[PDB]
Order: sequence, then structure tokens, then C-alpha cells
Amino acid sequence: MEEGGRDKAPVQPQQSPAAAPGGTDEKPSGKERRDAGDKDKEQELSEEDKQLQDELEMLVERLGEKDTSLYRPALEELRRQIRSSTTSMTSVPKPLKFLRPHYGKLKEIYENMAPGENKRFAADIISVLAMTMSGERECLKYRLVGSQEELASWGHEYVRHLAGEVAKEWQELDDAEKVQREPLLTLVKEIVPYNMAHNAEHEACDLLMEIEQVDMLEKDIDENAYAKVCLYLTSCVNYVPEPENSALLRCALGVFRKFSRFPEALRLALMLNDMELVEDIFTSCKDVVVQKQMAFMLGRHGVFLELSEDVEEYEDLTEIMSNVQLNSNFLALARELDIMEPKVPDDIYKTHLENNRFGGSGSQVDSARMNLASSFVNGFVNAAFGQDKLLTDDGNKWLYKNKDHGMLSAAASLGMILLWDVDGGLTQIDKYLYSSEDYIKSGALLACGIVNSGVRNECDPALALLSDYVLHNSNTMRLGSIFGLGLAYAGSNREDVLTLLLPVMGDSKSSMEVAGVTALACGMIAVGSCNGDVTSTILQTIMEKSETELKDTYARWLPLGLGLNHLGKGEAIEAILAALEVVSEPFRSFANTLVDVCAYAGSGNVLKVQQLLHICSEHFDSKEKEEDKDKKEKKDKDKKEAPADMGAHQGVAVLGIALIAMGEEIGAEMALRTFGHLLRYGEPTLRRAVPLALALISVSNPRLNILDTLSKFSHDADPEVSYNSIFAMGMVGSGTNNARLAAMLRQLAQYHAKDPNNLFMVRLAQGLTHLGKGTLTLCPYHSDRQLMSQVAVAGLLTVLVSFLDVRNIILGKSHYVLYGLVAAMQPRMLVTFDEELRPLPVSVRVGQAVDVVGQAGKPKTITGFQTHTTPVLLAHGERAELATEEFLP
Amino acid sequence: ASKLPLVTPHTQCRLKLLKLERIKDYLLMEEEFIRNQEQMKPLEEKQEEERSKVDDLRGTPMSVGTLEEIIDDNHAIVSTSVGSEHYVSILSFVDKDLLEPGCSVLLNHKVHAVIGVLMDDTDPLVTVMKVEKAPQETYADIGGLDNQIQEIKESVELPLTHPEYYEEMGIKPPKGVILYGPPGTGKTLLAKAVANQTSATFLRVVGSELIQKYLGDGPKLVRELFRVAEEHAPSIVFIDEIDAIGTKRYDSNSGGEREIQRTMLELLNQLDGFDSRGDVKVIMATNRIETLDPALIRPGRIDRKIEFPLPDEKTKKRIFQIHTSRMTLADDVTLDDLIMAKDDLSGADIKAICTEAGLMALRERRMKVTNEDFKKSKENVLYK
Amino acid sequence: DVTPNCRVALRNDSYTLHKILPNKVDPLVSLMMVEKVPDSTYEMIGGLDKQIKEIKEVIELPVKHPELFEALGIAQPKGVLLYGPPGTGKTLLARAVAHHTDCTFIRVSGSELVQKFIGEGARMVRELFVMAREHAPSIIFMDESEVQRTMLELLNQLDGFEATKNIKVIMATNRIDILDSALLRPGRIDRKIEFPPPNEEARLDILKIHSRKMNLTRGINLRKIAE
Amino acid sequence: TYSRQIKQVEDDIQQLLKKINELTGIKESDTGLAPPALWDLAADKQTLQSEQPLQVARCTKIINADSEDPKYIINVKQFAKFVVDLSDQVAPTDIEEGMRVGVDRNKYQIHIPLPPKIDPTVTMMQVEEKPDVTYSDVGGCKEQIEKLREVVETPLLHPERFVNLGIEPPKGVLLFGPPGTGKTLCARAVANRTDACFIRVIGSELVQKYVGEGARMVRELFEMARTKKACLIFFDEIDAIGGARFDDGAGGDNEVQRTMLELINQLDGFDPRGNIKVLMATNRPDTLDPALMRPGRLDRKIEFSLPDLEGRTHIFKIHARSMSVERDIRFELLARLCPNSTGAEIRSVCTEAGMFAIRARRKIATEKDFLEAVNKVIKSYAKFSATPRYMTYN
Ligand SMILES: Nc1ncnc2c1ncn2[C@@H]1O[C@H](COP(=O)(O)OP(=O)(O)OP(=O)(O)O)[C@@H](O)[C@H]1O
Ligand SMILES: Nc1ncnc2c1ncn2[C@@H]1O[C@H](COP(=O)(O)OP(=O)(O)OP(=O)(O)O)[C@@H](O)[C@H]1O
Ligand SMILES: Nc1ncnc2c1ncn2[C@@H]1O[C@H](COP(=O)(O)OP(=O)(O)O)[C@@H](O)[C@H]1O
Ligand SMILES: [Mg+2]
Ligand SMILES: [Mg+2]
Repeated sequence: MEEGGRDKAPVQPQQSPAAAPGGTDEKPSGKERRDAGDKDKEQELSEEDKQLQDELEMLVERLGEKDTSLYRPALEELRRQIRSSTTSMTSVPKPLKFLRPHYGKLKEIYENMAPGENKRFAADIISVLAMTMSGERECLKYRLVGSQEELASWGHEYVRHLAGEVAKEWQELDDAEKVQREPLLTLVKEIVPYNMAHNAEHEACDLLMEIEQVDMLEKDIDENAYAKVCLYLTSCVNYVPEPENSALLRCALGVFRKFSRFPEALRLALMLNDMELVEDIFTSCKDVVVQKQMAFMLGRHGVFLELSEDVEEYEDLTEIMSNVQLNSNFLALARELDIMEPKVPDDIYKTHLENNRFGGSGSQVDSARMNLASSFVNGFVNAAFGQDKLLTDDGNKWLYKNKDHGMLSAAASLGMILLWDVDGGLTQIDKYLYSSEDYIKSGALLACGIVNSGVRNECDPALALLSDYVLHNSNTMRLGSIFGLGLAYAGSNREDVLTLLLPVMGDSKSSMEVAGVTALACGMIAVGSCNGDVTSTILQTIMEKSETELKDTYARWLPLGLGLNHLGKGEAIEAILAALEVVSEPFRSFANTLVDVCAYAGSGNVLKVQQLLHICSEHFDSKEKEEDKDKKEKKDKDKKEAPADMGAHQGVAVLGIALIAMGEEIGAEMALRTFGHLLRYGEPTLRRAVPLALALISVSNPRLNILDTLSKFSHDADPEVSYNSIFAMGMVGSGTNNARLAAMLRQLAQYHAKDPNNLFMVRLAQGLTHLGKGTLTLCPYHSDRQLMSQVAVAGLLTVLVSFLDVRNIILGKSHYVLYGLVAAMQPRMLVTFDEELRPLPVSVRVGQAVDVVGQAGKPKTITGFQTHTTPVLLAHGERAELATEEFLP
Repeated sequence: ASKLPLVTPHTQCRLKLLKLERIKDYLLMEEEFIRNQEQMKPLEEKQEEERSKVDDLRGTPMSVGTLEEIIDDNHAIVSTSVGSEHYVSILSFVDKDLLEPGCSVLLNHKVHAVIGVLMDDTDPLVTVMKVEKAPQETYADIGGLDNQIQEIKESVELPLTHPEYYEEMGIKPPKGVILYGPPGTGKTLLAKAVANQTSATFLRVVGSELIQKYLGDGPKLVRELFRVAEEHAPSIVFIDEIDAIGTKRYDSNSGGEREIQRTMLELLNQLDGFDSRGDVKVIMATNRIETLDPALIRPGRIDRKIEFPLPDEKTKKRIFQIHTSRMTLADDVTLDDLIMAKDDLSGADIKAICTEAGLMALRERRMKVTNEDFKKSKENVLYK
Repeated sequence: DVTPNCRVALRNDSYTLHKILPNKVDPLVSLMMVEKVPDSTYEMIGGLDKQIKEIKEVIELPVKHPELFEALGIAQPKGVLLYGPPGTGKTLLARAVAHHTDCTFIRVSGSELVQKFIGEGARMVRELFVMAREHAPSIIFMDESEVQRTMLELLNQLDGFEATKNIKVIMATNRIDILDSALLRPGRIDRKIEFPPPNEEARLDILKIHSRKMNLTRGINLRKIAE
Repeated sequence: TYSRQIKQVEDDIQQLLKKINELTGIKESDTGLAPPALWDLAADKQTLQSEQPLQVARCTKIINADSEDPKYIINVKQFAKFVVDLSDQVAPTDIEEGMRVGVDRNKYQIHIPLPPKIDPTVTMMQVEEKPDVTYSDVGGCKEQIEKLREVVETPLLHPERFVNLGIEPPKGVLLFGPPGTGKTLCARAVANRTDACFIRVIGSELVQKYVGEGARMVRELFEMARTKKACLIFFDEIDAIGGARFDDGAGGDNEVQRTMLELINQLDGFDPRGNIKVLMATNRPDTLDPALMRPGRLDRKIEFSLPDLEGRTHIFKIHARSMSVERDIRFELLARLCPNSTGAEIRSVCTEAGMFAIRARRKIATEKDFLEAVNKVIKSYAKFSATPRYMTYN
């Protein structure tokens, strides 16, 4: 310990502040010149951020704190310069002069007067001087003042601009990663009124930098994936003009303001569609922005590009509508027939091979329900132009044999044979349509609504399925003619045929298998307005569901189209609109949780989760509302699909340990559909945790719950090595797990993963995380599998063709005007980069590099080389124009 | 445990805020999906009850068996400790994987069914041939060479520490490194500083101890040696004095020079096999570079050939300054007279003269070393 | 209380542990028991007094006083070569020094009954170092080319590669001009000590110490017998 | 601003990960147990079902049967020999003699036949896995690639052009030349391309300690080889497995010669390997025995020489395609400076020539960097050069 000798700072700043009450009165020169020699020496001796152990900042306040407490308040005649020498010296060490109750008394030194132009002694220093002190201001002082005292005195008025020049002081000194420290100031400052600080920093951000918008930009989109409802409401509309005013990157506008479409205002992204139709620059980014407006996240847009300039750029709309959809056809017409796919692969039933020699002999399984699964030897393999001529004979000779819903099934498989088609899908039905059969005609014409899905051209606004519907006095002519029109027009918001399908609800006909899927058909059309649909559902719900206490034909079908009619908003008005609408006995208050959480698909509002588990957790429920708790766990299946790769880990760490092992009914019977709505992504954290409850058949329960989780477990697309865990389970499934109720189900499980080698992107996360409907077409099946009385009769309308929004599979696409370039691509693991050094290292899977139409995969991001510069849209979106530029010799 | 590998950010980013609050989403939502288990069906504890149900399946007489084959439908032929093998079945708590032919397993006492697997206490030979700690000081101990230090850092250290320079170049490091010169020139002494420098697993073998007395035990020792070398990770294998396999004949080896030859065939495979080799660097040293097989010295098996010349006199004085650093040198001595004492003295000669001179001081209990200690020290060391 | 490499009592019905069986052997106590070296002392040294002082400087000092070499900043010696004709006191000297400084006098001979306590095959010689670092203040001794390669294989480990100290080697042989030049590297060997045949003075005292256990007759004139 | 507030919200939720994952049960780091959720198949049913009804059924070996009766003669590991009987679950057809069978401990009767012993050191030398070496990487010896590939895979991939012409294709080939010439690397393209069992054999792995021990490994090799339909057996460095027979005075080097003669007998005569193709690769062929060198065992005889000029230039284009270079360099000048050079030497010129660019501060090498590689690799290492007493193969 070497003390003494060089003690000038523990002596003369120990003497002259002690002689400062002895030199304030009756000594006018020593009051100000020793305060000047105290000010500039504490300034210059604390500007450097290498000597943080200053010789005054932790040394003078052993007596200079009590001297300051009798120096600034107890003087009472403070003039105009001695406050500039006093409050500029006494305000610097005060976050470390005081201990942790500084937060109520930052103001007894500073709010006397802010001395002049405070950044003058905060130019070189980064954060020791007054930026940590300013975080202490905006942490506590502006929170207590601006809790209900926003429009106020000096505590807000100068604090706006003091929160302006310090926020520019973050982008003034070094341009390090302390740039992203500024939305901490803009955020913790006025958390709910975020617009008043983003107006103070938006134009300063416009004059900030043109390269320092991108890490702050993704910094703001991450924050804008979810928040509290007002924070996500305000910070997302403040997110929008940053690539518009400062930057002109301007091509990620549509897919990243689908974020900002539903919660804020449905006309706001229509004004941003106007902002798409203003920047009329050219052809490339103009093409690529409106590529996604048809069949990548939304539809219902094809009446807004018929202005007075219809030559090619406003004649883009038909090419958006069907010709790049014909490029989605051209994928499988030209680019999948050359890679692997033959006309009849057929060999997954051939992959069911060696059970005749696995343990003796075979030729034993002769179950009649096996041919329901042998319908998909035709059906599931024939996606992506699997057209068959005299190879549909497994549906032809079974089409005329038995199984009336199998006559609906083999005739309904033809739409899965001809998918995304308008060219001949009406012609391939007509050779098997004419049979004078209620079940063949309604399944085949139900497949007519499947073929034109996404086309929405002139196929049948009131042409074919209206002619199918007007025949009705009976079975599926009445039923399977409203499903395909909602399926094909699921992307449309046309009101007229919605009012053609409104008397289907208002008929009050006793065909309840039709009246339940009527709500599932009209719910797929609109997600916003038209309260008359909701009135039409609830009036028949009162006329029918009230005077009965019976099965889930009502519960699985009628409020689900109301959830689809009020999907996607966190405003918590629709829960008041629909929860107080069906005030009733609790079996009609089954619909309390439908519209409440169906509006809450992707957000973070965990206060919804505590009111999603804490009202009805167990209560031991002696056979009263087990279905209402199955639906209460069904609405725990969102908050789970669109948060994107974040917090999904212990989604699986305990989703075997919460209900499926030692619940009562909700997990042993229902809650493995949390894995059936969560993902198809594919990872062993659930993929090796589910056969510990699936290979455990546990036959003491109603074992078709576990067999209901069998095919659903096999719900996962992007085909993998799961033929072990499913073909072994079907190998024991020959002897045990009786084929009298499961022969459709095990090969339904096996044939589901590898439908076709491709087209496996149905999982509601596009670009990075945006939705793309994907829920209106997927939800009523996982709601529909109440695990009974629909594996044989009623649910064969849904179990075939429920989800049909398959936006194909890959992103390897050139789309130059000639279509002569192939690519320069390099597929990798999902993005690592947030912020680091210079060109931030993007990701780490450099070993793969492609140039052609090849596969997508689950966690992949794809970049390039060759100085092509990929200048189109810069984030994601799978149809880059791919122009090139070579100003780099 | 391997929950989320996104640990990039390195500032106050909101991604870091929202991602850790979304781990708080998977943990708050699903800690409320942890509460309900023993609330609804207690029925056991499941922390020890099912565990003691396994432990009541398996008996306390746990016989230790050995695998030799696997049939997939949880039964296989396992070897007893006697030798009389059985055809027992395999349980469900056996985690069907850590099962290789030759693995130590746990069987029943009654029906000898495959209860468990056993962690292997390895073999002592790995601990024998494996260097544990850093031997000595750094490259600053060496002095005077300064050229091939860049060569050994070039071929070994720089590929390890900087995996960027070869990738911006589109190139791979050179494979084999060989060291040759007069004896006592610091050939092993460089590998000492390498074993200081690296963080990779380091193995060292003398070329004399390759040879054996039984037939094929040499090449088998080679095969398990490179097995041990590969089965870890990034590794450095050092071979000292590999001429001794070809120079000296011993009567312990039953096979003649055409057993040494076949050992050289096996090693000649193990340098450049068709197999995927891995991250195993090879550093070799000898003094009779002219004697051994040039088929092993070809580029592809050894890429870098490094000669060590004799120390020049200006480097000699540096080596004197090294080995006389921390000693109480009396000012009687003149090192320049000690330089030209031998015209071709090695670096070991300097250190030997220094240590023996210290021995001459400790014969007389002094603290400093005088000139006559060196005068009779060069007579003792050099002239005999 | 359960030690590795220890016997136990066991019950037979359930194979429950009963009681710890006392002890058995070290794998080195049996080894030197098989070898049976003639234990010696200073009190049976016949006239080798300067050689005693030479061997104390190499062996005795870096046990009792290792800091004394860090007072000079030099490394401690490791290897001893004893040479001269047979029958000159090499074995009793090397046994004696370890006996007085309390080290594990472990000679190696390359036999095969020694083999079973070192290992099952012991493909190297280096597996002895397991027992050697377990008896860490130890001294390895060697007789008069398998010894010559063996010593090099030891010295290559204890060149800086073995970190455990207090392990030193002694080779005893004759005719130094026919051994290895790599063993004649000047930095390799730390000290070589010659043992001459005894003169008339040193033939007398071995008769003196050796004459102790005999029942004599008064008046012998041992000087004439030594002459 | 929320500097500690992001840190403690990080750490309490990363800790609360452990605070509930200990409540799940993955803990109690075992001595060979399963994870505690994994095993629940054998929880209540198979605990008393795969244990209590189930036997041990100790496996045995059949000596022979007899006529008119089952009356089997069994054999076990150490114990005595019994007259045993079938079960009712199996036919007496595949209870053929010299066969392992599972046998109960009390009645001592046969339950199920077993596959024979493979001696798993012979199992380990099946490759199970393929390298990535393409025939494009073996450029410079294209006619040798064709003359080899017409023998290796063309009857295997097309067994109709030879049968319908009426010829039986050859089964044997040796590959020989100087070291580093691309023989082993050339075989890596074969193990890349092919599809059947690729069982590799290195000649220094068969040298055993006992007498005749290695010859039985040849036997088990060809026994598991004849079980398969088609197989490719690779031989490397066959000078270790045999040169010739030269024995004079005291018997020296006898043991390897018996394994070599066993390999001869397993190659020709007495209902041959059938569909088993062999492929040798050696360094010096002059040492080899002529009865081994007889066609019918070693039909194709591929030499690997040095390239003339253009194969060398192609090798420059192989190893120099994927490295940052000056654009306007020429490789033909480099090939004129290497009259006698192997492809590994050319690769060392390239890989050193990039290190010259790594020497000072350059991202792409130059022509003079190549010239700095040529004089060092070619002319400064020219003391060793490894070739000239192997051109004559001595
Ligand atoms: N250039 C040098 N500078 C300083 N000390 C050296 C030098 N060369 C050798 N020495 C010393 O001499 C001793 C012997 O050196 P080293 O073991 O490297 O010789 P070598 O050539 O490896 O012998 P061999 O390879 O035949 O065993 C080392 O302990 C080292 O301290
Ligand atoms: N024609 C060639 N083209 C490119 N590289 C070659 C060529 N010939 C040899 N090489 C290089 O030689 C190296 C080793 O080849 P290989 O192991 O096949 O030699 P070999 O002829 O089998 O002799 P040895 O049996 O001694 O190894 C390979 O890494 C390869 O890069
Ligand atoms: N100085 C001595 N005093 C007494 N006995 C000695 C002396 N030197 C040698 N001997 C005798 O020689 C024997 C030891 O021989 P020694 O030379 O140590 O073995 P080696 O011949 O293997 O070197 C002892 O039994 C001892 O009687
Ligand atoms: Mg050395
Ligand atoms: Mg080779």
C-alpha cells in the first residue's frame, strides 16, 4: 500500500471546498475562481474513460457531499454564473455521490438549473458523465411524472430535447453498437405514448445516416414481433416510415406490414398499398412487392389495379393472379418432372413390404377400412401434377363397391390429384362425375372447389357448386357444395356469394352436418367485418343449441367459423363483443374461449395465458366440462405457432409432463394436438418425447385418443427418418392396435409425411415470421378431431382435404424477364446475426451451395455471391427478380 | 442444456430482451404447464417410484457381460464372464444405442437379460501415451533460430488459432512435419514449446518403443494408436527418433527386418489411408534423415521438411545468455572465450557446461560461479 | 472408506457387502519381494568415500534441499551412470543411497514374472511410471542393449515431459566406450562415476568389515592377507 | 438503460430452466441407465411379461443329426454334449448340421436357428461408408479410369451386355505404380461410385501372432463374402501379405506364406467366389509371386505412370480451381517445369504457393509465388524426391 506523497487531489479539493463556505460570503473572487478551478479540473480529470478511479469523483464527497448540501440549497442567493460553475460541477459525480435512493433526488442538484449546454462537458466522455444519469432520469423520474403527468412542467418540456441531444449523442461519438442504445431511451421514455418521442427522433433519424438504418431496423422489427397491446400498437406504426422517409429500400413493404395490417387499422395497410402504388419507379421491385399480394400472405386485392394505365404495369394484376400461379404450376410441370418425381411413384405401399416374412406368414389383413387408406396410394402421392390415366383404378373399383363416404373420398381425391389448376381440372372431374350418385357427385364437385383453390378466376361464382347446391332435399348434395366454395374463395372477400351462402345458415334446415360446416365455410371467407354472418350463426345457435344438451357437432363447428370471422387482433374488444353475446348456460358458453383467443393467434400477452389456464385448471370435473377444458387447451395451441423459434424450447421440455402422463382427460385424450398445431418443423425434443406416450398405447382409456394422436403425431411434414417410429408401430399394429378401427389410420400416418418429395411449407411462418392465413384452413380439423363418431361417418369430409393452402416448397427461382439465369445460391442454417463487427457474420452452414430449383428445408436461409448483389428485396420472399450490377472492378 | 444457441448480440438489444422474454414465454406458460401433474393423478411420485420400479426389476447381483452382436427386436447374443454365451433379451431402460460389439453391459442374475450398459474405464495406455500438462517455457526459451519457428507456427499453430486465412485463400494446411539435423540441436526442445503453445490433445511416442517381441503387436499398436489419436478431437502426434526402427536390430523381436518392414507398411498406411483422417497433425524428428524409407518422406505423407543447422557463434552467445539468465554470474567470466572453445558445440553443450559449473560451485558451497569453474568445466564436459 | 483395489467380504445370497478385507499387497512390494536385492548401508562400504560424496551431490541434495539449486538457478540432475568392473560395490551403493534417503529402490531387469504386476502386456516400459509416481520419491536402477534403449525411453519422458520430480535413474555397467553415442550426448547424462579395483588400502577395510561375523583367533595381521 | 434488467431477466429464466428441469427428471447422472421418461414401455406390462414368462434360451452348436429320427447331437461352449430335440414351433428343415440354435435350460431343446460367427475384426473392415472422391478428381489417367471402370461396375450395373454376348467378365485386377500416383485416391472414386459391399483389406492387418491365425481370417472373409450377392474386396499393400517363397536353411518368413497360399486357394479352383470381384493395389510388383500373378486372379494389370504434359496441366486445374489466384497466370509454364512429378507433388506446389500469399499480406497469389513454389518443392526438396528407386520398383 503506497499512500501519501502525490496526494494533491485528497488535499486541495479537501481544503478549498471546505474553505468554500469560508470563501463564499465576504470573499467574492475565491467563491468563483476556485469553483472554476474546481469545475474544469473535475471536467478534464474525468473526461477520460481509462481512469475511471478518478482522484476527485470518489474522493471529494466524504466532506463535499455535506458541503454541497449546505452549498447549493443553503446559499439562497444563487446568481447567473455561479450556477454555471456550481451545477456543472455538482451534477457529474451525483450518481455515485449518492447511493441507490438517488432516484428521488436527482433533481435537488440538477433541477435548480440545468447549466447551459450540458453536452459541452459531455463531448468526449461516453456514459460516465450524464448518460447513465439520464438513464436514471428516464427510468424513474419521467416514469412517475409521465405516468399521468405527461403534459407538464420542466420535467417534460426541456426533457424532450434533453432526450433529443443525448439520443443524438448516442449517434454522435463513435457509431459503435451504442446506436441501438437509443431506442432504449426512446422506449423507456414514454412507454405507452411512444409516438411523441419517435416524432422527436424520426426526423433526426432521417438526417442520421443511410447505412445505420438496417441494424436499428431489424432491432425495431424484433421488438415489433410482439409486445403489450399498446406498445405493439404504437411501435409498429412508428416502424413503418423508416424505410420510406430516411431509407428508400422500399421493397420489404408488403410482407413486413402484414405485421402492421390487422391490429392497427385495416385501412392502414391499404394506405400502404397506396404507398405500393405510388413508388412506380420501374418494373423489378414493383413486380416483386406485389408478387406476395395474391398467394403468399393474403388475397382479396384484385380490384385495385384497374386504373387508367393498363398496358403492362397495371396489367401486372392478372399475372399476379394466375400467371405466376402458373409459374407455381410450372414448378411441377417443368422443374419437378426432371429431378425425381415420376408419373406414379406409388411405392410407399410397396414400402409396406416385409410384414409377410416378419414373424411367420401373412395374407391376414383383409379389413374393409384399409381401402380408405389405399385411396391415398392414389391420393397423397399425386400432389404437384400427379395426373393419372387408368391409375385411379383403386378409386374406380372402390368407387362402385361400398363405403358411401369412400365414394365421396375417391371422387374427392381428384382435387388433390389436380392441385393449383384451372386448365383441365374441370375436365378431369367430368369423366367420373356422371354416375347419378349423391356421394360421387358431391365428392367430385367438392374436388372442383379444391382444383381452383387460389385461382379465383371464372370457375364457379354461381356456376358449378351453386348447381350442386340447388339439387338439395337430402344428403351430401346439400352438404359438400358449400365447403369447396369457401375453400376456393377462402382468399376472397366477395360479399355476394357470401350472401348466397347466408341462406344456407338461415334455412334452419335439420341437416345439422350441413349447418355446422356452413359456419366453417363462411368463416373461411372473411376475418373482419360482416356482423350479419355472426348474427346468422348465433341465431341458429340459440334456436338449436339451447334446447338440447348433446354432442360436439355444434361445439366443433359452429363457433369455429366465428373465431375465423374474428381472427387476428389483440384489441380485446371482440371478446366483449362475443363473450357477452352468448351469455348462457356453460355448454353454450363453450364459445367463451373461441372468439377470445382465436383473435390472439400471434402476440405476446401472457396475461391472456394466466386467464387461459387459471380459470379452469383442474377442478376435478366429474364429467362436466372436459370438452370445455379440451377447448381451453385448444386455445393454448396458439401463442405458440408464430412467435418464431423463440421460447419454443420448454414448449417441448414439459409438454409431455403436464397432462398426457398424469392429467385426467385433457392430455390423455386431447392435448397432443398442441404438437399438432405447434409444428411440423421437426426436432427430437418432441419427436422422441411423443412415442413415450404413443408406443404406450395405454388401452385402459378410450384408446382411440392415443390412436387419434398416432396419425396426428405423424402430422409432421418435411419427411424424415420417422419410418422407424411409424413402421415399427404399424408392425406391432398388425397384431395389436386393431385394424377394425385403425387400418385407415396407420397408413394415414405413414402416407402423410411424404405426400410428394416437395411442397411442404404450410406452417404459417413466411419471410421470417408473418402469418399467411394458414389458420382458417387448418384450424377446423384439429378442432374437429374430438376423437369420435367422425372416423367413420361425418369427418371424412374434413380428414382428406382440410388444409389446402400449400404455398408449395422452395425459394430457388430466377424470375428474370427471359428466365435464362438459374441462380447463385448457398443454403444455410437459420440466421445468427444480430449485431457484431462490421459486416456481421450472417450464418455458419457454408458447406452447401446450389444453383437450381432444389429443396427448402426447415431452418434455412439462402444467400449468394458472384457480385450479383441481389438488389431486389434484401430480406426473404422466394421470388426475387434477381437483377445484377457490376460497379466493382 | 443445449436450449438455445443464439448468444450473439453483445449489447443492450431488444432482441435479447424479447428473446429472453420468449424463453420466459416457454417457461411461464409451461411452468403453468408444470403445476398440474401430481395435482390431478398423484398415483406415485415418479421421481423415485417408477425409478425404484426399474430398480426392483433389476436385481442387486448385476453380472457384467459383453456384447458381440445385436438383433434389433430387443434380444441379442451376449457373452458371459465364463465364456458360455446366452441368447437373452434386452430391456427398455437400456437406451438402445451405446451398444457396440465388445461393449461391457449389465445382465440379470436369473435370466441374464440385458439390464444396463457400463461406462468403460478405458485403458491405461492412453494415460501412458497422453501428455497431461504443459512441459516448460515458451518459444522465447529457444533463441537464435527464429526462421523455422514461423514454419512450425505456420503448419501447426496458425491453422488451429486462425481458421480464416486458409478459407479466404481456399486452401488446406500442409499435413506432415519432419525435423532433422545434428543431435542435441533442440529438436525435442521445439516440441516442448509446441506442447506449451497448443490447446489440442498432445501425444508423444519414441520411435524406439514402436518395436515389440510378438508378431503383429507392432502394427496392432499402430492401429490402436491412431485409433486413440482420432477418437478424441484436434490432436498432435509426435514421433521422436524414427530412424531407430531401422538402425538397431534387437533379439527381442521374433520377426527379423521383415517384421519391422510390415510395421512400416502399417504406419505407411496410417499416414495416408483412404479413410477420412480428421484433425490429426503429425510432427516427427530424427537425426539420420538419410536412412529411412523415402516412401514415407514423400509430399502427401510429409509435406514440410525442416533442417536444423549448427548454431552460429552470434546465436551461441544468445544461448549462453539464456542458460546463464537466473544464475549468480560472477564478473570473472568472459563468455566469448567460452564461445570458440568447441567449433561445433551444440546447445546441449552450453547447458551441460553451465550445470556442471554450478555443480563445481556447490562442491565449494559458494554462491557465484567463477572462471576456473568453466575452465575445468569444459575439460570435464568436452574432453574425455 | 471403500478404497479402490481392496478386498471385501461379501454375502452370497443377495451379494450384499459385508466387511472390508484388511489388505493384500502393493504391486511393488511383491515385485521387490521377488527380486530380493541385498539391502545395504554406509556401514558396509569398503573405501569408496569420495564416490559417496559424488553420489550425495547428485541424489541426496535434491531431496533434502531442492531450493538450494534454485539458489543457483540451475536444474536438478536426473541420471546417474556408474561404471567400472563388476564386484566393485555398484548394487550395494545404489541400494544404500536409496536406503538412506528413503526412496523406493526399484530396479528393472526386463523379466516376465515382474510383468504381471506392471500390466497384462505393457506394450511400453512407461507403465512402470504409474507405480513410480505413486511412490513419487523413488529411484530406478538398471544393470548392464535392451537396458540401453530402456534408459533412453525413460530419459525421453523425464526430459521435461514428466512433471513429477524425485524420480531418478541409475545405470550400472562396464566398458563405457561401447554404449550408445545418443547416450553419450553431453546434455543427456548428468554424472558418470568410475569405480576402480581396490588398492592395498581398500582391500584391507573390506576384510575388516567382512571379518565381523567370523569367530576369529587373536593375532591375524590382516595387512599381510590384503598384500 | 435496462443494463442489469436485461441481465437478471436473462439469468433467472436460464436458471428457472434448471429449476423445473430438475423437477422433470433427467438428473442422477447414471452408470448406464436410460433417461427416466424413455423406458415406460417396460413399466408394468413388460416388467412381468418380458421377464417372468420369458426364458433365457442359451444358444448352442449342432454337431449332427441322424437318420429316421430327430435325435440331434448338440454341442456347447465348455460343457458336455447331448442328444436333443426340436420344438413344435419350427420345422426340421433348417436345423441343418453345424448351426447355432437357441436351446432351453431344462429340457435342452432347440427353439430357433442362429446366424453363424463372423469374428468381428472381419466385420470392422467393411467400410459402411463412402468417401467423396469423384472420378473428375482423378484427372490425368482417364484411360486407366475407363479400363478399370469397364471391369469394376459394368457387369454389376449391367449384367446383360456380357451375358447376352456370351462372355464371363474378369474378376481380378492389380493397380501398381510409384507412390503418390493416385492409386489409393483412385480406389476412393470406386468406393464413392459403387453400391455393393465394399470390404477393405490392408495387408499389414493380417499379420497375426499365432500360427495359421491369419489364414482363418481369410476364410471368414470369403465366407461372409459368399453370403452376399455381389461384393468388392479391396487389397492394399499386398507386398506385406506376400512376395514369394524363397525358404533356405532355417525356415524364415513361413507364416505369411501360408496365409498367402490360403488366399490363392480362396481365389481359384473348386467352385470359385462366383460373384466376388477383387482389387489389389501395391507399390512394387516385382516382388510378387507368379502364381499370384496368374490371370484368373489378377487379370487386369493397371500401371500408373507419370503424366506426359497435359494430364499434369489437368491436375493443376484440379488442385488450383478452388483458390484465390491471379487471373492471367498460365499453368502450362508450370507443367513445363515438372518433367517427372506426381499429382501429390503438384498439390503440394499449389498448397505451398498459397502459403506464399499468406506470408506477407496478400489474398491472391501470383505467378512468381508459383515460381517460389516450384524451386522449393521440386528443386530444393530434390535430395529426397522419393521416386527414382521406385521407378525401377527396387
Ligand atoms: N538452439 C538451442 N537453444 C537453446 N537450448 C538448446 C538449443 N538446442 C538444444 N538445446 C538444449 O539441449 C537439450 C537437448 O535438445 P534436444 O532434445 O532438442 O536435442 P534433439 O536434437 O531433439 O536430440 P534427439 O532428437 O536426438 O533426441 C534441450 O534440453 C535444450 O534445452
Ligand atoms: N492424377 C492425380 N490427380 C490429382 N491428384 C493426385 C493424382 N495422383 C495422385 N494425387 C494425389 O496423391 C495423393 C495420394 O495418392 P495415393 O494415396 O493414391 O498414392 P498411391 O499411388 O496409392 O501411392 P501409395 O500407395 O504410396 O499411397 C492424393 O491426395 C492426391 O491428391
Ligand atoms: N566397499 C565394500 N565394502 C564391503 N563389501 C563390498 C564393498 N564393495 C563390494 N563389496 C562386496 O560386493 C558385493 C556387492 O557387489 P556390487 O559391486 O555392489 O554388485 P555388482 O557386482 O552388481 O556391481 C557385496 O556383497 C559386498 O560384500
Ligand atoms: Mg532430443
Ligand atoms: Mg496409396
